[PDB]
Amino acid sequence: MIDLYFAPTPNGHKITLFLEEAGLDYRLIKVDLGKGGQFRPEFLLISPNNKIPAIVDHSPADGGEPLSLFESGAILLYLAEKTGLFLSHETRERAATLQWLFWQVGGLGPMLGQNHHFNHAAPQTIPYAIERYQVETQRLYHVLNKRLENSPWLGGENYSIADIACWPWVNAWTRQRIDLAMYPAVKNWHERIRSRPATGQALLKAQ
Amino acid sequence: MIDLYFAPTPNGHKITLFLEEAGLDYRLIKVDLGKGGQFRPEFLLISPNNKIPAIVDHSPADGGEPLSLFESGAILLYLAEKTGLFLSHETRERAATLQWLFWQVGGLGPMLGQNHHFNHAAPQTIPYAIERYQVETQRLYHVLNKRLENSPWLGGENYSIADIACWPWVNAWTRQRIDLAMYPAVKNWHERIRSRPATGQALLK
Ligand SMILES: N[C@@H](CCC(=O)N[C@@H](CS)C(=O)NCC(=O)O)C(=O)O
Ligand SMILES: N[C@@H](CCC(=O)N[C@@H](CS)C(=O)NCC(=O)O)C(=O)O
Ligand SMILES: N[C@@H](CCC(=O)N[C@@H](CS)C(=O)NCC(=O)O)C(=O)O
Ligand SMILES: N[C@@H](CCC(=O)N[C@@H](CS)C(=O)NCC(=O)O)C(=O)O
Repeated sequence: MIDLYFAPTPNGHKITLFLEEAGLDYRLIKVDLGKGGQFRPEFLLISPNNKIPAIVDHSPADGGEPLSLFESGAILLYLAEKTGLFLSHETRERAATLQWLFWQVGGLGPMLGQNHHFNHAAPQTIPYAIERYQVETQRLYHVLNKRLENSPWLGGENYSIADIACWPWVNAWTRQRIDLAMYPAVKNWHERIRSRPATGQALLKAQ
Repeated sequence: MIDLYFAPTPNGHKITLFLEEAGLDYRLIKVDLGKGGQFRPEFLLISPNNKIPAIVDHSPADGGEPLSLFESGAILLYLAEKTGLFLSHETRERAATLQWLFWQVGGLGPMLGQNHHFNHAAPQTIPYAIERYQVETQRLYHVLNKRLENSPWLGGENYSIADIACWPWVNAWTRQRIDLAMYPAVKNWHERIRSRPATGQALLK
C-alpha cells in the first residue's frame, strides 16, 4: 500500500499518473496547501521540505518499516525501480530517460512555476520578472518540442517517468501565456498522454 | 575517458567534484558561456538544453557509441551507477540520497540561481523578487540545516552524490547574502567537504 500525500497541482498529478499507469493500489491523502497543512509537524516528518507530493510506502522492498519519500522526481524513480515499470534497465534508454526527468525537475517545473507566480499570484505586476520567465518558458517548450520531434517519447520508444514528470506541467500551458499550437510535437504528445486511460483515472481522482 | 563540458560554476563544479572523488580520468572542455559557446551547433547535439555541465562517455557500459548526457543530476546518477560509488544500493539509503539529490536539482539550485540573478545580474533592482528569493534561500538553508543536524551526510552515514550536488551551491553562500553561521550544521558540513582533498583538486581544476 502506498499513501500519497497530495494536492491537485502539476507535481501532485505526476504521482497519480504513475500509480494509475502502474496499477498500484494507493490512498490519496489531501494536504490543504491553502490552510498550511504542509506545515503540520506530523507531515514535516514525512516531507521536511514542507511540500507535496510525498509518499509513504507500507510495503518497501526490504520488508521493513514504512518508507517515506518526498520530491516528485525521487518518488517516480523509486517507484519505477521498485516496479520495474516506466524506466528502462538498458543503459542508453535509461540515461536518456533520466536526463529528461532531471531536466523537468530542474528546469521545466521551477521555471513554469515562476511564470505562474509572477502572472497570477504576485501582488504586483512586475514586467521584468514576467518577461524573464515568459522567455524562459518559451525556451523550455522549444527544447521540449525539438526532442519530441525526434522521438515519440522523451526517453526513447517507450513512455516513461520522464514523460509522466513533464505532462502535468505542459497540461498547465493554459496558465503560462503559451500557444501550445506553436509547439506541434508537444501538442500531439500532450494530447496522446491525455488520451491514455490512466491519465483520465488520475484526473478524476484529483476531484 | 569522460569528456566534461564545463564552466566554473556551481553546476560545473558538481561534476569535477564527483570525478575527483571517484578517481576517474577526464578531459575538461571549457565552454565559454560569456561568448555563447553553449549555443554552438556541435555542442547543442550533446546538450540540447544549451547548458553545462554535459558529459560524453567514450566507454559506456554497453560497449557502444559515445554516450552524451546533460543535467548535472542525471550525470551524477549515471556516473554513480556506472562506478558503484557515492550512491548506495541499499534501498533506504538509496531512497534518502535520491530524495536530497532531487531536492537540490528542483529547489536549492534553481532558487539560489534566481537569488544570484536578481541580486547581481539583473539590470534593474526589483525588491519584491529579491525578497522572494532571499526568503526562499533562507528556507532552503533551514531545511538543509535541519537534515544535517539529524545525519552526518544528506543520504545517511556516507558521503554521496546528494552532498556533491549541494556543496558548490552552498559554497556560493557569499553571493547569496546568507550568513552561514546562522546554519551551524550547514557550516560544519561545508567546511568538512571543503577540507576533502578531492574538493581542492576539483577547484584547482
Ligand atoms: N521539487 C518539488 C516541487 C514540489 C512543489 O513545488 N510542491 C508544491 C505544490 S505543486 C507545494 O507543496 N507547495 C507548498 C508550499 O510551497 O508551501 C517536487 O518536484 O516534488
Ligand atoms: N511557495 C510557492 C507556492 C506555489 C507553489 O508551490 N507552486 C508550485 C506549483 S503547484 C511550483 O511552482 N513548483 C515548482 C517546481 O515544481 O519545481 C510559491 O510562492 O511559488
Ligand atoms: N539543471 C541544470 C542547470 C545547469 C545550468 O544552469 N547551467 C548553467 C551554468 S551553471 C548554464 O549552462 N547556463 C547557460 C545559459 O543559461 O545560457 C543542471 O543541473 O545541470
Ligand atoms: N540563463 C541564466 C544564466 C545564468 C545561469 O546559468 N545561472 C545558473 C548558475 S551558473 C543557474 O541559476 N542555474 C539554476 C540551476 O542550477 O537550477 C539566467 O539568466 O539566469
